Amino acid sequence: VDDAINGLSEEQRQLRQTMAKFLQEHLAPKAQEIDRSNEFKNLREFWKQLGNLGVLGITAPVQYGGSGLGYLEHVLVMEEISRASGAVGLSYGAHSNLCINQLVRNGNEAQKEKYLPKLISGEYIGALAMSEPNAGSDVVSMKLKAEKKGNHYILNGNKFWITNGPDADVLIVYAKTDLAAVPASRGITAFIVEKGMPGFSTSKKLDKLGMRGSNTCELIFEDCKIPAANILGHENKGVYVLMSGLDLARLVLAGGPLGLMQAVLDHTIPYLHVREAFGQKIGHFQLMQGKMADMYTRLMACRQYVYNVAKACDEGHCTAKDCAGVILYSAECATQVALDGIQCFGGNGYINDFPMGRFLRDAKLYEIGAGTSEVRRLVIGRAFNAD
Amino acid sequence: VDDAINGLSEEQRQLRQTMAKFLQEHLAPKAQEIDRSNEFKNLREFWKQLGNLGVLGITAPVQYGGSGLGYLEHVLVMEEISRASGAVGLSYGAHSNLCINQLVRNGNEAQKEKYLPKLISGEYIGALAMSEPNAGSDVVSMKLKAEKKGNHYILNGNKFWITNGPDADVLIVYAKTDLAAVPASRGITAFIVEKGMPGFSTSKKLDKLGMRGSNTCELIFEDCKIPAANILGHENKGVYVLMSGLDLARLVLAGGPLGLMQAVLDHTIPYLHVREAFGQKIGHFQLMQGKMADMYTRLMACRQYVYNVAKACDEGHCTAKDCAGVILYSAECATQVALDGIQCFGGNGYINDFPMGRFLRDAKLYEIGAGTSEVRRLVIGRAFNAD
Amino acid sequence: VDDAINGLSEEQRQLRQTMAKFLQEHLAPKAQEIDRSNEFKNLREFWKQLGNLGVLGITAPVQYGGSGLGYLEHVLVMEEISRASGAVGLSYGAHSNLCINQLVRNGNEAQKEKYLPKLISGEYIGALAMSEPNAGSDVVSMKLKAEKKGNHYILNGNKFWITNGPDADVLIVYAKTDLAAVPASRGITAFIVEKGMPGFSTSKKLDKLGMRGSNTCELIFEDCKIPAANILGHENKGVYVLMSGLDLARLVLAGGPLGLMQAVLDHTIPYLHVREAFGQKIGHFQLMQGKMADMYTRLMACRQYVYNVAKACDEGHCTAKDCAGVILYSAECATQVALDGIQCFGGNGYINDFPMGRFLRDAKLYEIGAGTSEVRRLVIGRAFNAD
Amino acid sequence: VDDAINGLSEEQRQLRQTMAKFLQEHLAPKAQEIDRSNEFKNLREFWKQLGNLGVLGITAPVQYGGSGLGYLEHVLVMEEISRASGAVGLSYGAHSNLCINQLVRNGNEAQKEKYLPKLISGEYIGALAMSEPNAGSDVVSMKLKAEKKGNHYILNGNKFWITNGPDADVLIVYAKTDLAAVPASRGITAFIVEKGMPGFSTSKKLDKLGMRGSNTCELIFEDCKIPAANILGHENKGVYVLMSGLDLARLVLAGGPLGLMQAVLDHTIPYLHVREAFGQKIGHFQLMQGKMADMYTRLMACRQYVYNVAKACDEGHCTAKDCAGVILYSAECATQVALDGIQCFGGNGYINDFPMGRFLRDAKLYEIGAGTSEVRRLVIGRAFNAD
Ligand SMILES: CCCC(=O)SCCNC(=O)CCNC(=O)[C@H](O)C(C)(C)COP(=O)(O)OP(=O)(O)OC[C@H]1O[C@@H](n2cnc3c(N)ncnc32)[C@H](O)[C@@H]1OP(=O)(O)O
Ligand SMILES: CCCC(=O)SCCNC(=O)CCNC(=O)[C@H](O)C(C)(C)COP(=O)(O)OP(=O)(O)OC[C@H]1O[C@@H](n2cnc3c(N)ncnc32)[C@H](O)[C@@H]1OP(=O)(O)O
Ligand SMILES: CCCC(=O)SCCNC(=O)CCNC(=O)[C@H](O)C(C)(C)COP(=O)(O)OP(=O)(O)OC[C@H]1O[C@@H](n2cnc3c(N)ncnc32)[C@H](O)[C@@H]1OP(=O)(O)O
Ligand SMILES: CCCC(=O)SCCNC(=O)CCNC(=O)[C@H](O)C(C)(C)COP(=O)(O)OP(=O)(O)OC[C@H]1O[C@@H](n2cnc3c(N)ncnc32)[C@H](O)[C@@H]1OP(=O)(O)O
Ligand SMILES: Cc1cc2nc3c(=O)[nH]c(=O)nc-3n(C[C@H](O)[C@H](O)[C@H](O)COP(=O)(O)OP(=O)(O)OC[C@H]3O[C@@H](n4cnc5c(N)ncnc54)[C@H](O)[C@@H]3O)c2cc1C
Ligand SMILES: Cc1cc2nc3c(=O)[nH]c(=O)nc-3n(C[C@H](O)[C@H](O)[C@H](O)COP(=O)(O)OP(=O)(O)OC[C@H]3O[C@@H](n4cnc5c(N)ncnc54)[C@H](O)[C@@H]3O)c2cc1C
Ligand SMILES: Cc1cc2nc3c(=O)[nH]c(=O)nc-3n(C[C@H](O)[C@H](O)[C@H](O)COP(=O)(O)OP(=O)(O)OC[C@H]3O[C@@H](n4cnc5c(N)ncnc54)[C@H](O)[C@@H]3O)c2cc1C
Ligand SMILES: Cc1cc2nc3c(=O)[nH]c(=O)nc-3n(C[C@H](O)[C@H](O)[C@H](O)COP(=O)(O)OP(=O)(O)OC[C@H]3O[C@@H](n4cnc5c(N)ncnc54)[C@H](O)[C@@H]3O)c2cc1C
Repeated sequence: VDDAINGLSEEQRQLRQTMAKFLQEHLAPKAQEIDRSNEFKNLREFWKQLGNLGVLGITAPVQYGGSGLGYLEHVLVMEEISRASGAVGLSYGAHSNLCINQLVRNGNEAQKEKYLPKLISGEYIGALAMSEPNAGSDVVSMKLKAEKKGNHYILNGNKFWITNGPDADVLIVYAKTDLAAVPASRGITAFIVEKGMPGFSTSKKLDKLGMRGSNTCELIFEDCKIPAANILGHENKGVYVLMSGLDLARLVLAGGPLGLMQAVLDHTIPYLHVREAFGQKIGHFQLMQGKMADMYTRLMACRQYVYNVAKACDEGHCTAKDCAGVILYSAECATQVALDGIQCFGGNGYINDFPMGRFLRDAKLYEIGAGTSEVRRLVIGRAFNAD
Repeated sequence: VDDAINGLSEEQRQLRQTMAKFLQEHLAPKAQEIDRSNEFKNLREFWKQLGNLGVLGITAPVQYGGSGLGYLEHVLVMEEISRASGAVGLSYGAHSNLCINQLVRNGNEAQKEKYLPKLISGEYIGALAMSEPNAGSDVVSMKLKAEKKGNHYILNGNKFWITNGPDADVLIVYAKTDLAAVPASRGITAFIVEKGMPGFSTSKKLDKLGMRGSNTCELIFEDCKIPAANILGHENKGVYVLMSGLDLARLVLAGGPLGLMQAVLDHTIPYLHVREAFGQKIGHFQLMQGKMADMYTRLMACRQYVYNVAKACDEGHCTAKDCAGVILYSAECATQVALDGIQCFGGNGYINDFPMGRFLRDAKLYEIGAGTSEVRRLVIGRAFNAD
Repeated sequence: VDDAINGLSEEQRQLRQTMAKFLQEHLAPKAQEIDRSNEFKNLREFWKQLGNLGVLGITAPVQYGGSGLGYLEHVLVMEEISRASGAVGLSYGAHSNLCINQLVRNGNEAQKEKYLPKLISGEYIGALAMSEPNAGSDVVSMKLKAEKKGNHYILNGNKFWITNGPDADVLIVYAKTDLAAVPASRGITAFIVEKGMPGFSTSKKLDKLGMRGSNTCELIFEDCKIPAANILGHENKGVYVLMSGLDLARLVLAGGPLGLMQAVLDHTIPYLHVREAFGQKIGHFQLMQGKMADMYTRLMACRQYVYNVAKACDEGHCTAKDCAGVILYSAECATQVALDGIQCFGGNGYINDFPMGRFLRDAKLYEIGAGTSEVRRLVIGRAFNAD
Repeated sequence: VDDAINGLSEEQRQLRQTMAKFLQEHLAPKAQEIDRSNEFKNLREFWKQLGNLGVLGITAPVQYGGSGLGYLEHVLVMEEISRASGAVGLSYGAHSNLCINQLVRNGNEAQKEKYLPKLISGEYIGALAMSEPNAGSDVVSMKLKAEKKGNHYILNGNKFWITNGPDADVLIVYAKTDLAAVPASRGITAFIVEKGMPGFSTSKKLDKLGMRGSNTCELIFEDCKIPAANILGHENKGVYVLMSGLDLARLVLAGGPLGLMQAVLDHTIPYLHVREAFGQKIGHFQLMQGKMADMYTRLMACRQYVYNVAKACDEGHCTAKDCAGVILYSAECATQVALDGIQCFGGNGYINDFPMGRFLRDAKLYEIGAGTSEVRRLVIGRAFNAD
């Protein structure tokens, strides 16, 4: 259940229960099979249903069918999706915020009018390309070259860790159009890559430890002709978009660990009351009660932090420090919460028949899949040295 | 510098700024001397000045001279007072909540009219008596007998850990009238004693690790004559006012750890830029940046948690489990933040010349004061065994 | 890559390097295959090769083909095998210790001569059957009962969480022979069960999150006619045999967490010296150096702890508190070190191509295997309450 | 009571028993006056008593007045020290390890007969001086210049945080003779200072937060006069001289927090078995049992590590990395163990009538003093990156 402590007003609490019911009747009985087979056969249908329900494009303005609400609604929807299935949560985050937000913020009129109608309804899949095989944290050191020949850009390089790679029809890929600039950041430029262009291909899916079901593969570029009209933002100014969007991406993806540990508690609490030992329920022992108290306090603290930070950005007060800090704290707490939940189940929590094993593997992604904790602490640290 | 992310009204921000301005001029410079001498000669004058500001009865009705504000503003004032001096913060918390807030919720009209105006204007100091030398956590096992004869109650016994003891003019003392009743909880009765009654003798102050300046002494009752009109709550059913006061005292007291963390951050963050090591400022090292990130994230998470829980209580969504959780989390995080703040200073954090040593000793009280930390875990755990 | 701080003798150092060169060509290159297939195809061949080396009966007397060494050599061999493959290490320990030690400490002159030769030689595999589906930590509440049908014992019930179930040829099973005794412990009795006896069978191998490749199943007893000569210990004396072996299995299995915490460091340190970020190797950053230092200090502390506690048990002074404390501390520290070790690889540590995920999944077992992290603290606390 | 599990021989156990029976009724019964007044009335008498037993020369041979034992006996006797009274615990380490052994290991025959026969016999007090206000972490960036005018060096500058300052008769002061050399390590040179030299003076003693009783003040050098024969080591080659005693310091001072943990355990275990709450002793609750288990496991883990490293050091194998790791882990564990011990006492652990707060304030020294944890982590990182 949930409490009104989060300060959720009208049209926000009803959406929570609606998403809960939808994911419990559709997504909840399928998370196990998704994690087992490492694939999601019902991906297109699920995306169509999400587009019809109006959760896709939640942050997009009301011009092409978006909802036009704040980030808090997106945060709670991401939290509920991660609570239902952690693997689908990363894909939803990459689709709704990693791609759509860059299109609605820096995309021009003709640009967003072409892709968003086919992206909000759930037809196209929105992927993002930043990291590279030789640049995980140092995103500004990318080697993807983009030479200019008239009104066409020829990209020749490779990407890695691309969420929803082979399924994405439109991909926001950052390319370094100028490798001779004095600042390394001034050379990168964002381009809208579309499926079906000559010279574009994708590799096989990666076999990850967790998040099994979210497709991820290597991107290959070989003489790919990118039109000049597909540029995002301005030329040689791609850093002012990537750096400004990565904060919102870390902010929205912070709801992931929230829903993960929420599901952890929702699975742990009834088990501690049903399972009995030493003549009584195991949930009455002081150690189990202390663990429950710690997990509940950590979950509530992280949820309130994320919600209060999301409410600030809805009013126009965005900071790079807080967006990284909230997701760092949420992931670092959700890891320990999942460990304690696996511990509370005992031997039964060690087999893959229970979803407790998936919660730990999924919680580890938010520490390395959305920037490492070291980079987050560095971003927070540099925020104080600038005063 | 506090951020607007906390989600406060403009009047609340103005009140916070006014408190910061008032305490910086009158309490912040002499904060170290109060800890060094364990005495506050200007206690009654500072209490009168606070009464002129209306912060003493900030949760009391306006008809008694109070401000009539909610618990959120009370937590704000607590955090602001604890930001300058932790001992004065604890004293204000024991005065405004344990005595003033208790009478407005369970006292009669005459009992309120007699005591509240002087308590709000700073004329009388309030105190609460729950702990005993033989019963610190198990308050139900108190042995203070309160046998009655006619229209007077004959109290006989001693109580320990009484905050603001020697300086309090009106005290709320919980006593046990019927010790032979089968229900151990249904035998307590709250009495409102005052200075001047024959038999009410206070002991000397107690020298403690922190919170120096708060007068704590042992109360001694030897055949005292308490009139039948100074009864708080109902006769032989004082357990309900005792737990109602206990559930709300942990919420307003959470500002103490918040204020201490704010103080240690406002002392550390500037200090890391006016200190040189290896030819550079110590604030530029990645380990110090990680320490700053951890401290800032913990402070922000605890503050948002406490604020969202306090705002929920203003609309009738009160819960003892949430209050115990927030106070436990705030104390546990403030202890670690105070431990880490000393390491940032290096050697300048292990001497009384810097306030970094005082904030650590004061933060330890919140883990053992107003209920033990393990008792909080037990209370939180027992809240799930009834669902 | 180890250091001489352990204080082991020259003979014990030879066994350390002997297994080092053997496991790195026989067990290490196939660890990923065993993990992904969850089936040790060369299980019996590897067991026979280990029996040729004498590491199976390393704690057995030299009369039955053993080695005659102490518990420290067994602990170091277990640590090395767990470093090579944590899944195979658990099976090796649960066979060697939990069979040979239980047989030599409580078996008569005939039972030792009958089973120990082929058990040490590797032809017979051993296992311990104490846990139940309804009793993991509360082993005294077992439901398996035995009834005397003349000079025979008809065992009825089921056993769960047995390592090497379908592979063990000789199994030690505890069965309650009396239920009318006032103490519940006075009814438990130990029996020797061979493979292929009428009424003995295995249901199916279960799948676990970690320790993949170690065969675990459910034991089913359907009117099993165990002879009276197969009783281990004495009549109605199984708990004294069980608790004696329970204290020794915790010390021997402590090398598992030690092995995993050594392997994560042996795989992490050479990785930070290769990958470069921001123009330099990631190993030169302070945030990585601090984590490496913490992991190394934790590993060394746990290793010295286990090695010093092991030496005390060979002299003739063993305690149940230390045996639980060492395994609890080792499991917790190994889990916390693997958590950082996966993060040190960045995105590469989240895929199955690297054994970091396997090391993490195998580390969680020792917190919920061979006892429970909660019950160990209870056993430790009950030691002080008895003094 | 300590057990033989630590790995001590018969002579070492007898030495531990002698220290336990000698420190009582002489030291410990007066650690509360030393803590309250920050003054040792019979410091010189206690030092003379220690000199009669030979603990001051535990590492020095019998030729000069010591006992001729190894560093294991030193780290053992420094655990009994600071156990009865943590205040005087730092003075013994600064006298024996920092001054006596520094002259024994890196001294000539002439200097090995003028000061050491006085220091080992307790007639003189020794101390080391390397830190300064501008260099507390960057020891190679000193500012104290040393100009040569023949056969006498004139020291000019200032130093801070010198242990045993106002009472040491022999002080080893490090000064830079060549402030123009490019390598900072090539300009440092060690010197021997004796009380009563012209230009040398001691400032006011510092009122530290904890460890009150171990004198510490500021050294002022104004046109000093030290003969050339008092140079320790070689001129312009004090790099290896400085960073050789700093390693044995970390190795030997690691027993400091071990004694603090032993003291808080010897004070916590009996108190939990005499204090009753809710009709039962507080030591029987599962939370207090878990706290005792964690404290005991941490103490046993930190104790075996330091002892094994000392055993390895007594044979030729020395490493600064392990010497820093053992003391940093010991301090980090002792802080939490003191926090838990104060938590187990509740209200009584806060007043100054109990040594709970004293042991907490004493434990914080080893984390910031004698080398911060960041310096040790950086040293371990540099040692790992060199290979
Ligand atoms: C959730 C699923 C999807 C994912 O997980 S993908 C996450 C992307 N992958 C990652 O690895 C995380 C990326 N991490 C980072 O980029 C780093 O944190 C970091 C510190 C920004 C690296 O930047 P640096 O190389 O050190 O250079 P820099 O900080 O000076 O930035 C270069 C230019 O960025 C600009 N910038 C930085 N923060 C900004 C902001 N909040 N808004 C707008 N612009 C911003 C900055 O002005 C600078 O401009 P210029 O170079 O001076 O002209
Ligand atoms: C400067 C000011 C700061 C300070 O220093 S204040 C220091 C005083 N703070 C303390 O925490 C004292 C210690 N507190 C405690 O020990 C806890 O209260 C503790 C552990 C729950 C008491 O233990 P128990 O004996 O088990 O009590 P219990 O569970 O049986 O009591 C339940 C009875 O209370 C009653 N109750 C009424 N309103 C309540 C309410 N709003 N919340 C909780 N309980 C409430 C509840 O109905 C129940 O009644 P009944 O006896 O079963 O009939
Ligand atoms: C690959 C993994 C390998 C594995 O085998 S894993 C399975 C390990 N299973 C576990 O359950 C471990 C955790 N549980 C335990 O340790 C015990 O079950 C537990 C809960 C502490 C025992 O508590 P209780 O059930 O209440 O029984 P209890 O403590 O009163 O003891 C009953 C009898 O045991 C006896 N006992 C205990 N330690 C002993 C020793 N070292 N030597 C001889 N006898 C010992 C004790 O004297 C008592 O005797 P009695 O009742 O007077 O007949
Ligand atoms: C003898 C008493 C010791 C004490 O009491 S001090 C504890 C707290 N007080 C302090 O002043 C700070 C403690 N020390 C430090 O923090 C470290 O020295 C510090 C400054 C972080 C290390 O950074 P750096 O300045 O770069 O110095 P460094 O490590 O590169 O060393 C410079 C030269 O020392 C040498 N060195 C280092 N460890 C050594 C060893 N175990 N044995 C012999 N020589 C050693 C190193 O070879 C180097 O010499 P070279 O110039 O390359 O020839
Ligand atoms: C108005 C007021 C003001 C106060 N001000 C102060 C102050 O400023 N400073 C101060 O120090 N104190 C103060 N106190 C006292 C403080 O409230 C008590 O110290 C606190 O409740 C704990 O009490 P105790 O340590 O005496 O209980 P104890 O029972 O002695 O607690 C000792 C230990 O027993 C443990 N314990 C008890 N029951 C259980 C259980 N069921 N399970 C597990 N563990 C258990 C506790 O966790 C604790 O660790 C004040 C009290 C009141 C009423
Ligand atoms: C013989 C001797 C006796 C001593 N006695 C005592 C004693 O009695 N009591 C005591 O408290 N201490 C003692 N010390 C420790 C020493 O005095 C410490 O330096 C003390 O804490 C004084 O600190 P400081 O502020 O001068 O230097 P520091 O402790 O180093 O403080 C400076 C700050 O700069 C930061 N900094 C510097 N470089 C880096 C970096 N690379 N990365 C991150 N941060 C960095 C620090 O970590 C630290 O926060 C003793 C040392 C010696 C050698
Ligand atoms: C040879 C052998 C091999 C095994 N191998 C494996 C293996 O590979 N993997 C595996 O998962 N299991 C294995 N087991 C089973 C393992 O022993 C149990 O999983 C474990 O002891 C407890 O788990 P449970 O869920 O069965 O017990 P439960 O008692 O159901 O544990 C549930 C939770 O209740 C808690 N609890 C119980 N009593 C108390 C109390 N008094 N106070 C506080 N908390 C309490 C426990 O701490 C635990 O957190 C093996 C057993 C044997 C005998
Ligand atoms: C849309 C998109 C989706 C992605 N999806 C996934 C996914 O689903 N799963 C996944 O695993 N990955 C994913 N990635 C990749 C992921 O974002 C990167 O792996 C992440 O930024 C960390 O990169 P790295 O580990 O490769 O960097 P690395 O350099 O490998 O990091 C290794 C270590 O180096 C440390 N380090 C680097 N710089 C510093 C510094 N200055 N100070 C201290 N330490 C440092 C890091 O902190 C880290 O601990 C995705 C990337 C994008 C762009």
